[PDB]
Amino acid sequence: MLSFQYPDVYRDETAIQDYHGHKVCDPYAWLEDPDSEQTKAFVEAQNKITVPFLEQCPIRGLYKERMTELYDYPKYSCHFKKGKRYFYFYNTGLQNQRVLYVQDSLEGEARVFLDPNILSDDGTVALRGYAFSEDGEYFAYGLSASGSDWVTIKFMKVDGAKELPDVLERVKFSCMAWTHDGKGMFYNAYPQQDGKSDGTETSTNLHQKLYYHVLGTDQSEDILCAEFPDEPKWMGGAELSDDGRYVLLSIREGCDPVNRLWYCDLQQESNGITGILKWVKLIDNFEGEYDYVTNEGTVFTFKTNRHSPNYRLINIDFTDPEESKWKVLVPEHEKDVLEWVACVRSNFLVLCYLHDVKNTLQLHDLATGALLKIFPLEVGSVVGYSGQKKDTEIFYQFTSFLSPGIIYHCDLTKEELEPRVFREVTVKGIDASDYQTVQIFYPSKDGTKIPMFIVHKKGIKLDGSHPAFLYGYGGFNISITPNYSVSRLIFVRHMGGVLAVANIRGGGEYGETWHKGGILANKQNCFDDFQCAAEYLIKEGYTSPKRLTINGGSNGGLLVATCANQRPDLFGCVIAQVGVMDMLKFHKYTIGHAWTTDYGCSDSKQHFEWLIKYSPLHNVKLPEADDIQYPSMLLLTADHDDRVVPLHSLKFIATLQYIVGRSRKQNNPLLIHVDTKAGHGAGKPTAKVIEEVSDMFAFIARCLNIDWIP
Ligand SMILES: *C(=N)[C@@H]1CCCN1C(=O)[C@@H]1CCCN1C(=O)CCCc1ccccc1
Repeated sequence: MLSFQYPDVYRDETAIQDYHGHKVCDPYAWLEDPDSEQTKAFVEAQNKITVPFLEQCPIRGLYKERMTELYDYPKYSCHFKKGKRYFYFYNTGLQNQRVLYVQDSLEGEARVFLDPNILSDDGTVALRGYAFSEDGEYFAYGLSASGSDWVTIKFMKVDGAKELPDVLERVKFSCMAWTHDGKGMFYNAYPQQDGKSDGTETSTNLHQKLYYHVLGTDQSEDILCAEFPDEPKWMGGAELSDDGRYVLLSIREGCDPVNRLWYCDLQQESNGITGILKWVKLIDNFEGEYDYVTNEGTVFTFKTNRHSPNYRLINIDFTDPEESKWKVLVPEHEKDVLEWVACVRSNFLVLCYLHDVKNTLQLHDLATGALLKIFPLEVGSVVGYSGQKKDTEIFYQFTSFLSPGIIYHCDLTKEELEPRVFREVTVKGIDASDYQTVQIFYPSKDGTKIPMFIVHKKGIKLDGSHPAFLYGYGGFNISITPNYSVSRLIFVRHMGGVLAVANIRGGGEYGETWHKGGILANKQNCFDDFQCAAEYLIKEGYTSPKRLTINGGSNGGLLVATCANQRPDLFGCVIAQVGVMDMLKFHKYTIGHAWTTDYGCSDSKQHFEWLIKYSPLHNVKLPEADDIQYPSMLLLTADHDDRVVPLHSLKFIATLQYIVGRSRKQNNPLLIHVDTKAGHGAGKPTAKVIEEVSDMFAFIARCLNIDWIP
């Protein structure tokens, strides 16, 4: 099949680094520089063979057409109320960016409030974060260009939707928190740095600061409120307590679910916000997470993992703050993860649990923690919620594998709490009842039972004959829960595919013990789990190695690239999106230093020994057996991915093409596509989202020779 030749790519054989006595060659180190003519020529040469490979088979156009048609349905988010007005996001179906609407009442005529689509032709300027003032009369919103994590914060007066002059630059990984006096807003910014700050640079992000911006002034007048010059990795995010009296500062270092918690009683400020605040260091270590729910006077309710891997609710009274004095308000469940908690209608708590990777939602009494009400749900996920302390109603959104889902509304002023369907839209073309979702638990190599969701047409024979698409992540305490995907359902209905999602270790599905079972020394458990999932699918007759595709993104990109090196015989096709591929150097770039809490760092001899064993970049190797080759591989990245710098994929693909691509037994393609005006994925315009899934499933169809099923 292979009609093209791989590009010439220079190998710098002098690029040799010593890691604790282990010599490491890095002959594509030069691809780390995004601005060189050499790297630009590399990207161009690579896209030049990938694109015509992707678009040769009629199948791309059929998939694209079907994706365009089926994805074109109305998409609503959760209403939420702010001051006198209700807001929601809505996309008519195929707008690049969803639009923010406003109404003066739940029944009232809605109008456009913020439409990002007018800010660019190609929809590559996207909303990233926002915060209303406490009275709902002012509005701050972050804009990101071309997919970058970099943000510019702008402001509007809600009444009349008037643009204000205030502009905040150098915002990244930022809180947005207005003081209740409506005077201004906390946010984070990074000091100036040499070179570019647009998403194409690789420079490490250090010394994040906390500022306060007084509305109606220039950024240069902003007050510095917290900084950690002795700890360049610390990140301090601010929020105001529900009563406006306290600034709560959550300090993070890395990606672990832990934080310091300092507070500032604003009323104790000598003269308002004029400099570094009088922080009281309530929790001054990184031993646990303390996520503010609400407070009453000095009694502060937090969701925590302190002594509770599945999370619980505690009350810490600032006037009596020793741990031995804390009250357990809602104790830890023996198995179920308490995902998030909100306070609504003064004295209700809304708790969301994860029970075997499905959400439940319950109402509890603030005073006692006692359960008052269960909101019934089908099997799936809660993905949107609104209802704050002063609100007297909630909205929440249910989604699953087979339906776009339902937005519920509940008037909490009623004696009987009847949640009612607020929005529900059907996707005609996909009849949910032709398909089934099953959950099974398969043993991993050490015997640990791993959950897996399988979605497939009803009535199929388990004869190994179906193409399968297996998804995984396995990291960072992230739970992979049911979500609605038109793109994956087209693979099912129109490509005859079986979809599967493996809840491997590293995620949050079973609390912190599940997270710890897939990080640091034990990162190999993630790859073992995911390999064992593929083997389950094969052994039970859902698919066969030659028809199996694996997919994951970012940390999941690492997952699938590692599995390709480790078990090339198990997979027919591998699509790795925005993957971390150089595990020896990831910490050097942008925000990579934050991931060491899951991965370790190559500066440590112990950690190096874990990393070198699975680093995708450092484990590309011809399979020993003559009858075994590497799967077809597609790496997807983009030139403004400042989350996972695209050098990871560039170096990885250069290595694959040289070590494996040049062998005579390698007939499967090893390709990269680097998109432009795009980044990690957040805020990607519909047009690109459609191009992307069309590329992926066309790659799959062509490598596995799957006919379209009309
Ligand atoms: C992808 N999956 C990429 C590469 C590995 C980790 N990662 C992430 O995006 C990572 C997973 C959870 C969030 N995250 C970040 O890198 C967030 C960056 C900002 C941040 C915020 C709070 C604390 C530390 C860092």
